[PDB]
Amino acid sequence: VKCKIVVVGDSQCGKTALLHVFAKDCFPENYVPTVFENYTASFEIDTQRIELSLWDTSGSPYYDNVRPLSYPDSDAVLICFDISRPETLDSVLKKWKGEIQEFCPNTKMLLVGCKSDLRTDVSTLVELSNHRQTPVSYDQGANMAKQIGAATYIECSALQSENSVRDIFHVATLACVNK
Ligand SMILES: Nc1nc2c(ncn2[C@@H]2O[C@H](COP(=O)(O)OP(=O)(O)OP(=O)(O)O)[C@@H](O)[C@H]2O)c(=O)[nH]1
Ligand SMILES: [Mg+2]
Repeated sequence: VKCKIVVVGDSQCGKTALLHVFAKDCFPENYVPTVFENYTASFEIDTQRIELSLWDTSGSPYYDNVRPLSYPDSDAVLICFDISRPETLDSVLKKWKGEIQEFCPNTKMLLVGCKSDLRTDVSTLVELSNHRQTPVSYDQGANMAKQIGAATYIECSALQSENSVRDIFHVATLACVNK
């Protein structure tokens, strides 16, 4: 019936677009750095009505001081990274895991790779090669999920696949109700 899900990850990794496509099927036209947002409503998940409380947060270190205020009583935490920026994956390991482990010790964390569509975007690929990098590979992400002890690994593209975004929240809900 009710599940609280909080989304965290580095700035610009895709959190807000992920949440807006799910909650309104509306991809955000312009980018605005997030501080906090909450959207609480009844969603039809397959059949069953489930009341989700969705929390958006800041990826910026400058809000580290208040970010944890959103964590109490979370049923699932979606730790997100940007598939087009491998440094955001390192953050899941060096910062996000520790922060969730410290404030939501008993919560299920899902590792969510965002912007999967950028894996085939030439501009992205050229800029990454110029720094001797490639996008995070599927296997790289999955390996990071085992590394941090995440309940699962999943990927999406809020920009190009509404279904991929639906799948994120369906699995996050599953994580919630399985307890
Ligand atoms: N190609 C692509 N770009 C995306 C996708 N999702 C988001 N973006 C873009 O990446 C930028 C950041 O997306 P947001 O969802 O606002 O980032 P955030 O993680 O919410 O950022 P903070 O609020 O600063 O933590 C925006 O310009 C988006 O339009 C995606 O699935 N594909
Ligand atoms: Mg945001």
